[PDB]
Amino acid sequence: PPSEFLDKLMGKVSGYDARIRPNFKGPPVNVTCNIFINSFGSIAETTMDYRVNIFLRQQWNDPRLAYSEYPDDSLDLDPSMLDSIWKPDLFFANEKGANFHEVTTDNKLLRISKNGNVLYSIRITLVLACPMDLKNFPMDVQTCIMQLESFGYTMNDLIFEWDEKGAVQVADGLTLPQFILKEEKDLRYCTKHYNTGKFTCIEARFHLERQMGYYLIQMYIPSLLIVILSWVSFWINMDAAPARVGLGITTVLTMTTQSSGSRASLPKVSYVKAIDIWMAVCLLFVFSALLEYAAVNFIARQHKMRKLFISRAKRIDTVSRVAFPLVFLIFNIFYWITYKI
Amino acid sequence: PPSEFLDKLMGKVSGYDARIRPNFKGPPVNVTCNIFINSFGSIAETTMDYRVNIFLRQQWNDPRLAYSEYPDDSLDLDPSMLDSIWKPDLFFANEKGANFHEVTTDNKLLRISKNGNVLYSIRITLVLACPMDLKNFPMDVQTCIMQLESFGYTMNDLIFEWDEKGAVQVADGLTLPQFILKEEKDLRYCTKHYNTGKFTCIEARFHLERQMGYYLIQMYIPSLLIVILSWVSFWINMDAAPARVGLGITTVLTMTTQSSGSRASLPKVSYVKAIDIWMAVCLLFVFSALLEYAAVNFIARQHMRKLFISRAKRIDTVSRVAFPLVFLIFNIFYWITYKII
Amino acid sequence: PPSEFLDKLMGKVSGYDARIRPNFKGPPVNVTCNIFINSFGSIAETTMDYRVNIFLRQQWNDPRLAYSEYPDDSLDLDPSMLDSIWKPDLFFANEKGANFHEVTTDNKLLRISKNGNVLYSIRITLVLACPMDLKNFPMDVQTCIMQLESFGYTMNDLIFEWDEKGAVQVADGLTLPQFILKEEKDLRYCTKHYNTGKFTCIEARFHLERQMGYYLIQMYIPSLLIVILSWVSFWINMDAAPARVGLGITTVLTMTTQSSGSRASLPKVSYVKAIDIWMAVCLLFVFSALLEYAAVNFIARQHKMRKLFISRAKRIDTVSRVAFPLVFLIFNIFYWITYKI
Amino acid sequence: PPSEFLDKLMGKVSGYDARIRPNFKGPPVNVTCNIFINSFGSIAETTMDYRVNIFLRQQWNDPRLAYSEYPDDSLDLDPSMLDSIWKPDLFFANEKGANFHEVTTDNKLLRISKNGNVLYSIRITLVLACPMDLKNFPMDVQTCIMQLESFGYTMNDLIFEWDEKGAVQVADGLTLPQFILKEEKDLRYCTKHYNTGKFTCIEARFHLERQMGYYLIQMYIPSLLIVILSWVSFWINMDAAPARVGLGITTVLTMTTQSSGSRASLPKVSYVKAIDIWMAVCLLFVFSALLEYAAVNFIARQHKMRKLFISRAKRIDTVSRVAFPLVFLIFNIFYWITYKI
Amino acid sequence: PSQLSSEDLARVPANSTSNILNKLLITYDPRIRPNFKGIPVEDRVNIFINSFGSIQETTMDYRVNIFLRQRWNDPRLRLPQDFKSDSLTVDPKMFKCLWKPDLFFANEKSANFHDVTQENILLFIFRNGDVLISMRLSVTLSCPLDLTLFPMDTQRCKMQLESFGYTTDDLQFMWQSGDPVQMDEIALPQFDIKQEDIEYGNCTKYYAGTGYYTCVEVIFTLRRQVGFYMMGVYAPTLLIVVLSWLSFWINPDASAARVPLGILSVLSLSSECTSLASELPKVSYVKAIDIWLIACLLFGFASLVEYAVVQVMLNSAAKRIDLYARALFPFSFLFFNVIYWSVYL
Ligand SMILES: O=C1C[C@@H]2OCC=C3CN4CC[C@]56c7ccccc7N1[C@H]5[C@H]2[C@H]3C[C@H]46
Ligand SMILES: O=C1C[C@@H]2OCC=C3CN4CC[C@]56c7ccccc7N1[C@H]5[C@H]2[C@H]3C[C@H]46
Ligand SMILES: O=C1C[C@@H]2OCC=C3CN4CC[C@]56c7ccccc7N1[C@H]5[C@H]2[C@H]3C[C@H]46
Ligand SMILES: O=C1C[C@@H]2OCC=C3CN4CC[C@]56c7ccccc7N1[C@H]5[C@H]2[C@H]3C[C@H]46
Ligand SMILES: O=C1C[C@@H]2OCC=C3CN4CC[C@]56c7ccccc7N1[C@H]5[C@H]2[C@H]3C[C@H]46
Ligand SMILES: *[C@@H]1O[C@H](CO)[C@@H](O)[C@H](O)[C@H]1NC(C)=O
Ligand SMILES: *[C@@H]1O[C@H](CO)[C@@H](O)[C@H](O)[C@H]1NC(C)=O
Ligand SMILES: *[C@@H]1O[C@H](CO)[C@@H](O)[C@H](O)[C@H]1NC(C)=O
Ligand SMILES: *[C@@H]1O[C@H](CO)[C@@H](O)[C@H](O)[C@H]1NC(C)=O
Ligand SMILES: *[C@@H]1O[C@H](CO)[C@@H](O)[C@H](O)[C@H]1NC(C)=O
Ligand SMILES: *[C@@H]1O[C@H](CO)[C@@H](O)[C@H](O)[C@H]1NC(C)=O
Repeated sequence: PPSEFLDKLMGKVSGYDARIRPNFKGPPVNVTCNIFINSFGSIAETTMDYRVNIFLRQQWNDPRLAYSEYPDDSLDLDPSMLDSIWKPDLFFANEKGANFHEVTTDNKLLRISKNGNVLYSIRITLVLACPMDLKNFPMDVQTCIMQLESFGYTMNDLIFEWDEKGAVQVADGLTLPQFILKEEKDLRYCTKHYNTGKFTCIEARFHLERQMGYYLIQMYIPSLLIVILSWVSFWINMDAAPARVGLGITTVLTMTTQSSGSRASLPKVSYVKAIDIWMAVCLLFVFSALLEYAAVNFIARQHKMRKLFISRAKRIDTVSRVAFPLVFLIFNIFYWITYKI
Repeated sequence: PPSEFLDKLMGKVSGYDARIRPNFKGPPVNVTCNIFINSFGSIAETTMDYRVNIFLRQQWNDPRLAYSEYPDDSLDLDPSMLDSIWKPDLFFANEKGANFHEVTTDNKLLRISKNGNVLYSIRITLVLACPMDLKNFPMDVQTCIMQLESFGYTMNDLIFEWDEKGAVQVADGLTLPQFILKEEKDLRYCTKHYNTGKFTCIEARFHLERQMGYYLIQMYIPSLLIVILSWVSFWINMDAAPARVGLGITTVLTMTTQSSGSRASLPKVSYVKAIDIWMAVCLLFVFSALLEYAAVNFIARQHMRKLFISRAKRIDTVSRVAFPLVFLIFNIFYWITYKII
Repeated sequence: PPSEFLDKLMGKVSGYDARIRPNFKGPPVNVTCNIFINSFGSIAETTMDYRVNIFLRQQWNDPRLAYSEYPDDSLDLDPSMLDSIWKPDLFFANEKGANFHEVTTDNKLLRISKNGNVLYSIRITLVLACPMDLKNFPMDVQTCIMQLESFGYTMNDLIFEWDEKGAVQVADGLTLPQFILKEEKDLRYCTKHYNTGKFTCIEARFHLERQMGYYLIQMYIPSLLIVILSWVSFWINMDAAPARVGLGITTVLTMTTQSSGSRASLPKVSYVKAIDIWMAVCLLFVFSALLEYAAVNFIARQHKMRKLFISRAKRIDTVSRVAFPLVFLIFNIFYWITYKI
Repeated sequence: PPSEFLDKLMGKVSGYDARIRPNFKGPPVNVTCNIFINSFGSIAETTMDYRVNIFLRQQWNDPRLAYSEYPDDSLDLDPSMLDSIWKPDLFFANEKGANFHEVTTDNKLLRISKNGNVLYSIRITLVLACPMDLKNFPMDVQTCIMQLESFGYTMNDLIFEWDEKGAVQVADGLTLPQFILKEEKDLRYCTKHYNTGKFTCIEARFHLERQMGYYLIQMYIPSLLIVILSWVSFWINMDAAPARVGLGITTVLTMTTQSSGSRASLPKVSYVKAIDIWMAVCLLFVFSALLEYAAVNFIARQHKMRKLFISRAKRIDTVSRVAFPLVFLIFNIFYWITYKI
Repeated sequence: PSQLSSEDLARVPANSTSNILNKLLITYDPRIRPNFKGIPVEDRVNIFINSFGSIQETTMDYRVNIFLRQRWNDPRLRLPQDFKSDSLTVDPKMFKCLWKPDLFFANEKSANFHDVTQENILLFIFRNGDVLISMRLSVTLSCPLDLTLFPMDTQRCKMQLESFGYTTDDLQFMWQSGDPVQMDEIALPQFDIKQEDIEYGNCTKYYAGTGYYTCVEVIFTLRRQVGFYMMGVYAPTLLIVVLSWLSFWINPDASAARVPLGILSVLSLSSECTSLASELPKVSYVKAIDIWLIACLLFGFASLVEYAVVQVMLNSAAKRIDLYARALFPFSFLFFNVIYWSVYL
């Protein structure tokens, strides 16, 4: 009878106390941890958080729970009586909300081996917080942080350690709307220092990269095409005043309605981004071309024999249709090499 | 008095224990499962999940509950004492939140026959994870997975089996806006392999298809009409500079507002979809419609004068048929590689 | 056994009463409080509230919990027996909702020293309300408070006091998408007066500044360039009626697109903000430029004395080339001094 | 000790029963109610409800709790044993959801005086429902209802009364994004009659007024400037067909851009509102400005004594210079006098 | 921790509420229905509706706050002549010792009780064993909406009440003779409820071999007001089409005048349609509003196309096209309106 055997090791006949850690007044207890990510995503920049579903496994030793007469190698414990076994008080430092799972039964499992080793596996969901920097918004690399650290136990009592092999595992076939979760992860020690003492921690880091493919075909390329329509006015005779005025205008309007309407897609950020610099400079080129026609229209009418003022109007257009693509190419090769490389 | 009969079945005097599976140290337990679906919807692209309301029914055999003296076969059990009966530890693998129902009483039912068969029916809501890809967003077919698996039992103790007939049923008159749920469903075995053993699991697949009614009449047909409107310029006399320039630049502005205004109803992703390629090429066609007129305008009055006029007239004659033929070639290649995959 | 020693102190033979405050019928109970902030954000003007996740610590004294026989200096208390110890009835005055954290265990700790000193640390997630003024929305300073009341004890029973060092601490690396949290904080007493009596409270204040780097490059600079484009028409010839009218009416269309496109990215209020005054009068300048040409064209059309109307029409365009920039420069002086000084 | 003294009055020795109302088979008990409002807001038209945070106080006399032997008065009850005393059954008939508060302790308090008076104060949050009428959406007044109702007691057993002074109090410093809370409250009796009998009810009414600042400067003034720009065409030269056609087809395009762009900020209401009349009529004025030009264009062009055609063409423009602004002033007089004053 | 028959001595219940039911609850099994192995029990159900709204087309559901009352007869709860008062009140913390029917809603997604100050549940027991239970709920039923004729559509929402584990042979549900469903004075944002709620007959469920199960059904009918769409969406689109016909009266030589008029009418209709994509519901199929918007775009598109026809015929009279199109474009547009209406009504 496994239920009868556990009552002997745990009942009032035994001297087991659930509020006393193993190896009392002695060496600290080792705890080995494992993480298995099932779900990942829901990354939002408004609240700077992301939701993760994991399997958490803890292993330690307890010399008080040692048996030799029972034939079975391992004994399972009823989840409704889990409060009568000492357990480490693990919790997440950047945790902003968490739940247990009771879909049909309790999703908890505790198993006691013959030599006193205890295995403890639970399935929980978390809402962890990560700070995000969107300065280089399309070409951004973010880092997500997972911390597992104690509540009221110092170095002298409880020490956390990652597993030797297969510490962090992720299920295959996980996709994100915006990011790529890289297969390389970092396992680093953290150790908080306070006035009360020194506390244990372990850290796991993930790296994320954006697709960047959609922003090229949707807002970079159409912005590049519009400023080409700005330069076509230099190949039209200036006697057709409504032609060049009506083309210089409605190109700024096209650029304005390209910047506007993207406000819903772009995240709500109160500082400048990489995309904002591109849209402002592209508006500056289509604006500066309309002033070029005002310089050549006013000079031509100033003349009204030598007739050299008309040739002066030619020199404004001849220079401008070569200098405008050259100064745009200089900015373009300056923009990409300092925001990508 | 059926209530007092349960104490003779299980209790202090009886040897029945809720922590021991039936047929201990013997053959594994056969479990037969059925699923009835009441609701289906809330297909969320951002969080990669969907919601469902189901009825779950499990059947197995317990030899310890056999009786022969009580006259009638059926013997219901009160839901307040459901923890005194051994039950399988079923749980959903891709589960992101679930709950029971207590609208007036507990929505559970347990029935015990004379031979020992146990019937267990519950009603739960699920929020299941369904990864999806929108590489070809308007023409896509998506598969939804619903997995049922054990938590702490291997092949040697617990085996899950689908019902022979009526395994998965859907309530009549069910609808959902975006997709169409096909009647064909697949029932497969996906046994999990771990470092501790093999764990039983069964899955059901649903096939979803999107409707093309709204996208063809809102985003494809109006985009086709604007491109045809840009070909009007090849028939206007080449001396009408304000008419041809004004028509060309307004079609570019009309295309930009069509693309920028339609992003509100599209899903938010970061990779290129099939609808983005259609909008990018359509913008490229009206971009080149105005640019050829600059070649027409610059070739004319460049300086025997009828030789240059005939050179400019042949550009409009050639482009009168080259532009519709090129667009037809792209249009054939677009639908062949997408609608027939 | 530390647990056995605490049973004697909490036993009915000891006569300890949880409802009786320490130092009954004597001097009031003086409590020291500390606050450590883990996360900050979710600032919303729709519901006038923000979220926070803090560590709260309270220290007081109790002469009944004095021991000298036990060698250990401090004795820990399990979270399940927290109802056997008197605790202050602290609560937050301006909170809308709160909850504790139970991710793996209870996130509560209580310690009892030898001289009766009691420490009590918990982890709380809070939603706190704060009124906001958006009359200066592009550049404004907001203040958010935090109050700690006593529910049912007056000044002669319970007094709350801040810690003299390290009262409020904020974890490093916190960021917000809109505001910037300043380093300095204010600690003050805001004790309440009621008809029933006088009740203790303590307060902490945070000052936030909204960085306006995005609003300058997206809303102010593009609005400035559109107004400058309207002054180009004063240099175009007055005979070019389709050129000047087409430029004038399209500039108003561009300005209206800029205003309506930015409407969805601003907080939903009903009073006039500082951004609304700038957008209204920039529309007034481009509207007045179109009426300027109407006076020029109407005067010159009379009697088509012949050079009298042409001189009068030319004199209007001559003075409008310098009147419009100086009026706009005067207004920009008054706008950027009122909202900055 | 007050703990053992209270148990004499309410324990198994005494004949006190919590299921019997005070003054059984006698006059009904009278309850005096007070309400203190902490926070107010979250007013939404899509769900037609609002959220409050209130303090609720009730006073009644229980002769079975009178004591005349304790040296002290005003005994306080622990919230754990709060179900051992009789309390009136109160609920809000407008409630769509409510909860208590457990921020650090239980936010409840009960006090028993010497003569038998009972004081009971709790802190709760409510989601109350109020119908709304947006027929005059920019300038309108709304009334919100807070009802207090007895569940299962008639006038023969329970009677609810408002407090004599300070019945409803609102904390200073409350702000709302779109509404102004009037300082004049109304207290009324709204006793409900049913087939079972009469039931007590007391209500408090709040008046809300919507500010006109944002809508007047963003959607009313720019609409007025646009229709003035449509009247510029009456002063342009008659033969300038491209100038007068463009000024009037862009003005319609400008007007529909503002009307559709501002519609996103509007509440989702399927019937007509006050500004919907304004936007439709002001659109009709721009539509009529372009239509009259064709009457001018067709009359003058006809038949290339032919001087009557030119004379009749100028007569339309001369009349329309004064008829169009005059009829718009009549509309403004009627609109502002029937939706206000 | 309570029992129907437990050993406890308390002298304080003396002809009180607590004194009388303990004599009634002796050898009373709460798991046994009244009239066991005999006549099935019958329930009288009536519903009072407090709040109605939050109708959503994204998830196809709506939230209702109700008062639910059931009545039946229990011969095991006879009230003798010993107790003078007719009715008894059961304390709400102890319903576990009484038999109640297992009612639930078939199309329910989420529901909860109300405990704002006390539990909002009461139970009465009469002299002849009649039991009355009243309670307050907040359910979230599911309503499948069909938005094919979106501007003018009629939706029928459904409410069902079944028994979870009792067949028709044991438990039957009945509507009250008079006033089964009652209404209040509330308003809705978009729809408009009607005071003609048909109490549909009992839709008894038949399952594969388990047996019949009782259910009762009430149907609500909703109608959508067309005031906003007819003036905000329909009337502006009608005016732009008239401006597309405006160029027929302009001289054909005005190439710089008719071209911008014909291309800015297309831009106005294109901007108007795409601005409403963020306001109308998303159903991803063709609605009745979308047919109007695409057919209006064809009329604006065809106005510019015919000008290219008349512009090329002159440089190759040929003004008969403009004379013919003057009485053709309004004449063909009139038939579309007669076709579009009198189909959707
Ligand atoms: O006295 C303290 C305050 C301090 O608060 C910041 C957060 C901390 C994380 N955990 C939570 C409980 C705490 C602790 C344990 C045992 C005695 C005192 C005590 N704390 C907090 C402390 C740190 C360290 C530790
Ligand atoms: O040791 C483990 C870790 C591993 O974690 C991934 C998830 C799993 C699903 N269930 C949950 C509990 C688990 C299990 C049962 C009995 C002993 C060890 C044990 N686990 C997890 C395991 C798999 C398999 C099984
Ligand atoms: O009699 C009262 C009413 C008054 O309500 C406003 C809020 C208050 C904050 N706390 C909550 C309980 C209260 C209090 C304590 C002891 C006796 C009476 C009593 N109250 C409220 C009171 C204030 C002060 C205090
Ligand atoms: O029989 C009824 C139905 C009716 O339902 C509408 C709501 C009401 C508010 N409370 C809730 C319980 C009720 C009541 C009390 C005692 C016996 C019958 C009874 N009710 C409801 C009744 C009203 C009045 C009262
Ligand atoms: O065996 C079953 C399966 C079937 O599932 C579809 C839903 C149903 C609604 N209720 C829920 C429980 C059920 C029932 C009652 C008693 C024995 C078996 C049993 N069920 C379900 C059944 C129907 C009918 C009934
Ligand atoms: C693990 O346990 C051993 C002995 O119990 C001791 O070194 C210490 O407590 C732990 N070691 C580490 C490195 O944590
Ligand atoms: C359960 O099913 C397996 C697979 O057929 C079978 O081998 C086994 O015998 C079954 N269990 C029992 C108890 O018969
Ligand atoms: C603060 O409270 C302590 C606890 O009783 C008391 O001894 C001390 O005198 C108080 N200090 C004051 C009132 O300044
Ligand atoms: C309650 O108030 C009424 C109103 O006059 C009074 O008649 C009645 O006696 C009061 N109740 C008690 C118990 O005094
Ligand atoms: C209670 O009622 C009974 C009759 O039902 C009566 O005989 C008795 O006197 C009453 N009082 C007490 C205290 O029992
Ligand atoms: C319920 O339905 C049954 C048949 O399914 C019918 O006999 C009975 O009369 C119905 N009850 C009503 C309509 O009240």
